[PDB]
Amino acid sequence: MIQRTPKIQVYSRHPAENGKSNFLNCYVSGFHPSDIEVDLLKNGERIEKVEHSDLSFSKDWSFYLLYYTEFTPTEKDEYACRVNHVTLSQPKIVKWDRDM
Amino acid sequence: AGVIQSPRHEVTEMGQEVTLRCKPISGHNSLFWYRQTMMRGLELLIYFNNNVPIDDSGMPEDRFSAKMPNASFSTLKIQPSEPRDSAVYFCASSLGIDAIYFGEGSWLTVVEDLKNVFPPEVAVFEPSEAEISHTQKATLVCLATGFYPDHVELSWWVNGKEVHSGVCTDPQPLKEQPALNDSRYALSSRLRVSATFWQNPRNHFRCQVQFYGLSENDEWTQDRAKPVTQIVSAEAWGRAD
Amino acid sequence: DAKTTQPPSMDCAEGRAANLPCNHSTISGNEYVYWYRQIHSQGPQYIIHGLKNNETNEMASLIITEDRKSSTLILPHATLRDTAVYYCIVRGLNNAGNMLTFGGGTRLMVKPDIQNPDPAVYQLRDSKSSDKSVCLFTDFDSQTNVSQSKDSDVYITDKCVLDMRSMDFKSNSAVAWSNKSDFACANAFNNSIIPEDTFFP
Amino acid sequence: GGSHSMRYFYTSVSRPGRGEPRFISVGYVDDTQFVRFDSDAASPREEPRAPWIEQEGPEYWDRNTQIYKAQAQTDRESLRNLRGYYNQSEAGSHTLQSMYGCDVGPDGRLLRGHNQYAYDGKDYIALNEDLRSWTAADTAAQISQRKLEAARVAEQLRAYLEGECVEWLRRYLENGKDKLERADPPKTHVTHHPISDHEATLRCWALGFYPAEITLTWQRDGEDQTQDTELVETRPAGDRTFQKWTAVVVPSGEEQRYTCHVQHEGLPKPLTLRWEPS
Amino acid sequence: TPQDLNTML
Repeated sequence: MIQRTPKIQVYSRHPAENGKSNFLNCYVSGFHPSDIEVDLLKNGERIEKVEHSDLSFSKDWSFYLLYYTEFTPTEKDEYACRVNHVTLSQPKIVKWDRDM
Repeated sequence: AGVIQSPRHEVTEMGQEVTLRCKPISGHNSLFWYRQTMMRGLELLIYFNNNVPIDDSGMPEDRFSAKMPNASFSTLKIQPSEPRDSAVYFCASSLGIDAIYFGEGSWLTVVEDLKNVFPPEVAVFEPSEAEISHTQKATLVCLATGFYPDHVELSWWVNGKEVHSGVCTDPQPLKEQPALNDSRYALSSRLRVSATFWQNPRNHFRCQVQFYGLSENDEWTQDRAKPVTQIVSAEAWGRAD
Repeated sequence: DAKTTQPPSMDCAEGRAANLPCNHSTISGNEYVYWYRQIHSQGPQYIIHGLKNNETNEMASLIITEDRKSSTLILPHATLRDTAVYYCIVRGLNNAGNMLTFGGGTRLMVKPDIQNPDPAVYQLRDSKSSDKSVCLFTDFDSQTNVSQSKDSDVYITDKCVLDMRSMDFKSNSAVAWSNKSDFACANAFNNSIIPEDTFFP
Repeated sequence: GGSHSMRYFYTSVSRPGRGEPRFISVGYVDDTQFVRFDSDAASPREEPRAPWIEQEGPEYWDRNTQIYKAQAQTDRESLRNLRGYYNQSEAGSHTLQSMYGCDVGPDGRLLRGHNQYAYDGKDYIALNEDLRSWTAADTAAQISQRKLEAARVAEQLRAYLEGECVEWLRRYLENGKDKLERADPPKTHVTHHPISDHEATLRCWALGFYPAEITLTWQRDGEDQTQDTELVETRPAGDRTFQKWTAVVVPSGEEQRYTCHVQHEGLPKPLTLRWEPS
Repeated sequence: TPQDLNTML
């Protein structure tokens, strides 16, 4: 009946080119139970029309979700993903690192 | 035990709420309600599996509601009953993909008016002495007449004990006035015994008709006795004559 | 939906095997063949079922052809209690097909062995001394057909088979009556129901 | 391999103090999702999530919608039953997951069937490989096992897995031929990130591949190096392709000592590559 | 296509 903490990756659909349209993804995986809060942020502000994949899970029963939005990376804009889950004493904030 | 159904007989005036109850076989997880009429034979009304209604496409679009609140009880209800709802409603159940087993059914006659209900008259017709001389057997014939609706069960009682050997009862009652909607029913039965058994004046023969009609707790304003569920009998003693 | 077809009626001699055919050319692989029967004012009664192999039980044996497109229910020794409507039903292994859908079935009539036919028509008097009477056509052989009357005032029962265990004796019978003044037992069933060698006392 | 698989994943989450649980179903062919159902919707219906399934007529959608709704109410029953088996209270939220389906070969013939259940994230009960028997995790699961055995559910499941599952999977594979028989090889490349005046990170990237199965390995002097390596989980790009990378920390020079090896279906032969600097 | 069953535990 034990619980599993989410793994978080924040990444672009394509290699980031500043000024070119792209997709920003926050992939949460490996967590249990399924109630989870996931937001994409631009310079600390919630991005509005964020979408997510349908709830699914892995062979070890842990869930995964892709949250995604269209965006245009720039030199200085800071994008991050905020995740809250029952396994977290503080919500995690994972910054987007275009090299990762 | 098998599938339990109640009431077995219901004769009720149109406009009432009708409730039929079913208990599936213990441990069975699927339950079906079927209706049987002359026109269409057996028809599935609803199928539950694991308490969840799976198929209710056969349910009438109005006045009919089926429920399964727990794994060992289900109801079929008819909100205002109408005479066209008259039929036999069968409950069946099954344990998974084992065989489906049926209950004994609830026979519902929804009647236009309680004043239409009549208990039978019963008459026993003594064996013909021509038959006695020709075959050394003696056939008694019971006739139940003038009853409505057609919920009757005929039995023969010799010297106080119910008999089965040597009995043949009509499977269905016939109509006395086959055209009219007023029509009562009639039913016949035969009991055939040895001539020597009939010729003993010590032997007592009784034809008994159980009639399902009104409840003692039904309203009644007519002069004649309330035509309640009741037994009507006719009798005859043997004769050395 | 119903996938089976059967002959609407069939007759069988008491003590003889009853072979009840059934076609189900569109049967699927996940679908069993079930056989039920219904007497009169009784709930359907499970008889037998099978998938691919032929099957037997206390009541019947079930033969399913190799291509599964037809089958036969076999009552190896029909008794009078076997007279009933027999339904052949396909039942699938999921929710779309888990219920039974009843078709026309086969009305099976088990004809008793009448070794010594003695057809006669007798008049029976009411015991209550009401001067009422009935007419009884009896002891005829099982190949006799009792037709109804076209007169709504004359009542004629279907044929009824009586098993008199006190003498291990079986007999057919039909009852007629009518308030009509010209009604008499001489003419009660003379309605082409009786052959000329019927006994009229 | 030239084989294929179809899978349904059900999640039911009970809601204490309230009404019906939340029920969600998703269906996949291999690593491509094609349907979904969500009890939370206004009027819930099975919905297409891939182009090649929109061809199905409304009989398909009505039938599957009804299947999901019946499953949702049944899962509600199962959740309160399991709460009873474990003597848990009415206050907490609990989860019942189901996953089932079929693996077939290049010939379209069945290789394996699956139907298993988890409760609160833990293996609860599973249909064995013979498709005729069950493996229970604990004694509560054995209560469930006796129910499933009495009702002969294993034979129903074997019918589905040898029947509708394989037939509909073959239909799907033919209808989405281009999208499901494809194997997109990974576009691959190495990057360099100096972390000190002698330390660096050497990252091998696989992008745009399908299906998700892939293996990346770091080899120091052609010899399996598995020491201070970082390997992230394979992740969805969102365009139905996948991404993965693996990193190794490396001192001073000697970057050319290290090689990344990429094994994937769509590749004719495995790929070996090193940091090509500029 | 999903299994046309509503199995209960």
